[PDB]
Amino acid sequence: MRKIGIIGGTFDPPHYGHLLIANEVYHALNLEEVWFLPNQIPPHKQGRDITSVESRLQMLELATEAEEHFSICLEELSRKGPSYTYDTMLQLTKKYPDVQFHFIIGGDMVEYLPKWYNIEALLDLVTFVGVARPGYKLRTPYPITTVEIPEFAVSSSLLRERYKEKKTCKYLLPEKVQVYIERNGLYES
Amino acid sequence: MRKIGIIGGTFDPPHYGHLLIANEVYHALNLEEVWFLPNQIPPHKQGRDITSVESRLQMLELATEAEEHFSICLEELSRKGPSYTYDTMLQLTKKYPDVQFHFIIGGDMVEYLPKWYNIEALLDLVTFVGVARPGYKLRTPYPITTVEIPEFAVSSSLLRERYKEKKTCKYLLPEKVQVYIERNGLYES
Ligand SMILES: O=C(O)c1ccc[n+]([C@@H]2O[C@H](COP(=O)([O-])O)[C@@H](O)[C@H]2O)c1
Ligand SMILES: [Mg+2]
Ligand SMILES: [Mg+2]
Repeated sequence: MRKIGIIGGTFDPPHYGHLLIANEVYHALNLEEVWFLPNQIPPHKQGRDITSVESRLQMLELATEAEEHFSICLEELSRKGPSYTYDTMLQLTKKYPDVQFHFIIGGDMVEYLPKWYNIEALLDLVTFVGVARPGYKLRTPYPITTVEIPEFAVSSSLLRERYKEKKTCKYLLPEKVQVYIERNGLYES
Repeated sequence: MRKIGIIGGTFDPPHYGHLLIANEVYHALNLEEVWFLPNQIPPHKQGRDITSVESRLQMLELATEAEEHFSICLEELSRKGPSYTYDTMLQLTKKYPDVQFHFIIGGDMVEYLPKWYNIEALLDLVTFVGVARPGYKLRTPYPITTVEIPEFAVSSSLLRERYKEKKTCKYLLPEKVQVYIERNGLYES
């Protein structure tokens, strides 16, 4: 069974925290590759001006085009939302029976796991990987592999606020992506 | 009074943690510049496999060129050995009495300020800026400015360890600095 890591999120926008995490785990547990899985736009969000899935995908290709081992997984975008990880992993496990999936999660998300949908049944479908700062320890009743990393506390939401507020975004996300964001007016048009 | 930031460290090697913090604080508190204050090495350690003050400055030069607002301060390097921040700031407070420096530190260090040599006298020479990830609160007995930043937990010590064990260093520090390290064979000596 080949080992593949998957990092899910809105990727609105994708950033160095996503890349760093992927790289870190890729090497730490020696994975064949890491797939970036964008989730579907959940209901009741089109009430303001929201980034289309199309742009999130373009920014995601910009961010990962330089890595052969980083791919985009459209499984969740191929269906309606919200995107429950359990439903998703159930389809990916059926599509790739020879793969052991490692679902990568940021240390700050670990506590929220008991609230995920069918998380216990989801535990049979994959192996969770919680990422944490060197020396810190993730707490959870669930079996989870930990990978210590120079964790980068950047997120898509903070980047959205920064752009809306004409704040700095230096070092926060790939250059080819900030270009795409300004050229197209995202979060600050 | 012009506001100036100071970031101290071995810068052995300088990395993205340093640059991210500088830019974040430079903006958050509207500073005119940020100065990188490298530590002087103990006199008796200039062989085995320890980087020279020489190799450190060139690396730091690489990491800061393209930033007009980032410059190197050599005040501590003008002494035969390591000297306390209090002694260094007291000297700078005098050479530039028209400046109110902002000594910047990682949030995880704030806890130990009480053990700093002359911490008390020092607190009246500079204004401390504790850096913190969003959410995390900075617990301290002192009247310190806190700036919320998407913290990057990379350190020189973690990097020196990565190169020694041929591990990945991606996204952790500038390419110009990485090129220099591998070519001159530092750490991986
Ligand atoms: O399955 C769930 O009920 C569930 C609830 C919250 C978050 N997640 C997972 O968390 C991943 C990244 O975090 P987030 O907050 O963008 O959803 C996302 O891709 C989902 O797979 C999953
Ligand atoms: Mg700016
Ligand atoms: Mg590698």
